Amino acid sequence: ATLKDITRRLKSIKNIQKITKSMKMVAAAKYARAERDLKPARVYGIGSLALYEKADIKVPEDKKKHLIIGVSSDRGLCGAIHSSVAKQIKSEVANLTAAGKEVKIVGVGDKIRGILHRTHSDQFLVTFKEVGRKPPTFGDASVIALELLNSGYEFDEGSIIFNRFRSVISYKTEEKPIFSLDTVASAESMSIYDDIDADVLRNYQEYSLANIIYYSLKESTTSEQSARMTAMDNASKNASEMIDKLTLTFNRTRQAVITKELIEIISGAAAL
Amino acid sequence: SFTFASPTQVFFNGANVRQVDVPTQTGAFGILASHVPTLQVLRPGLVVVHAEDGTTSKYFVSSGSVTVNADSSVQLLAEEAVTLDMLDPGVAKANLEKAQSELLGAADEASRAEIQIRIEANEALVKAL
Amino acid sequence: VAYWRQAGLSYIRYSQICAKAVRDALKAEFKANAEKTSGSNVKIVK
Amino acid sequence: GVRSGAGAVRDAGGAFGKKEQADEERYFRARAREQLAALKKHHEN
Repeated sequence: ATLKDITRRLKSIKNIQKITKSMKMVAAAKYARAERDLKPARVYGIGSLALYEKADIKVPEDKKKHLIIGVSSDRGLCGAIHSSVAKQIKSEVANLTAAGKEVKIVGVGDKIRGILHRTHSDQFLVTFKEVGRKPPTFGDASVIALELLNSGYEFDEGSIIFNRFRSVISYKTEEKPIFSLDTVASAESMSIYDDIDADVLRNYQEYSLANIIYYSLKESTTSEQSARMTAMDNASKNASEMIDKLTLTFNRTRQAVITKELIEIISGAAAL
Repeated sequence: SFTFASPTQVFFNGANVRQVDVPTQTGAFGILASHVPTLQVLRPGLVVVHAEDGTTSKYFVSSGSVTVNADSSVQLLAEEAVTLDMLDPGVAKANLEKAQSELLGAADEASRAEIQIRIEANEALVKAL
Repeated sequence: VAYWRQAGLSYIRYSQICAKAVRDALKAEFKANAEKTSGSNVKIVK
Repeated sequence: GVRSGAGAVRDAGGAFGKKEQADEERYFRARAREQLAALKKHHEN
């Protein structure tokens, strides 16, 4: 193209590169904070799931209802985090609906709502937003669990899907079952456990639901920050490559313009 | 094997304290490194952790879960567990008396029960402090 | 079953109330940590 | 040395400039709708 178009495109790409690098640094800082905060959250989640790890608490047979908790954030530019969790929740919804079980889904991330609203709009139970803008904490998870119970959808079987943080570059979209129903909590192992009663076990199960929601939120935010940093770094690298290519093109165009104008001047002078 | 940690801070991970008392919802219980496996819901109170060594620890906790399995692994999960020093006894008494004053304000049975939770937590706080 | 349970109060609300009482019990020196733990970021979409 | 300046993304008029303009317009249409609703509710008083 002309010199002006090349200059405009080069300056725009330079600005985009600067913004992407700044966002990469911001995401690196947020990833460091999330990594620091993950360890107590990791211990808390492992402790919460320890009871169901040491007891063969398995759903006996088919159940009419089923709640899917898709933990995600509202921000974009996270790469394939939201894509992976959406694929996992879609696959789980299809698999559980093939058995004729009523499927309802709760998405704490507005991105999940946007992705699944084209098809799974009716299956939305309660949608939450403003996730990932600030580091998640147990208060938000408690509110989510409170309104999940208050939603009136008494799901006999439940599950939660989240992106577990494995490393700075690797994450796993993990699915964890949730036995929120009081009856499914009681099993052969609860015979050994003392003071089980009915109400105490119900409150314990609700608190365990809150705990797993919090743990999934922490893992998801750590994975999201890591993926945000990686994606911003890749975008910055691509922008720099485009910048150097356009710089070479701009130098060629500038030299061509100078030569052309000088040739015009020389021809005009000689033809006089 | 004691697993005590808040959602934000960690107190004990696999510690062989062998003696923990928890303010359970139904009452009080004592872990003795052989206690019958059970699930216990925490109540507003303080968890006095007694290590295997003579030293002990006192942390006031919020509601939560006391998960002691068949083995010695106990996963104590408290929402807001802090040491007694961080709290204020004067603010404790002030909150207790204000909550007692406002107990009758909540006409709803659920709301008055919530304020009763508040006064119970403040009373446990006063006893701990 | 208690005064709160089986009367319209969920156990999560019980935990919220006792946790808020504990956080208010903390002095202003440690109030920053209590505010950090307190999560009001999540809103509702319906 | 060739350098750049502030607000050069929209000046190029490429994909990113149109994307930014569309995003701003879509956001502020919702904000204008909310403000109009609030103003109507206030004017009813």
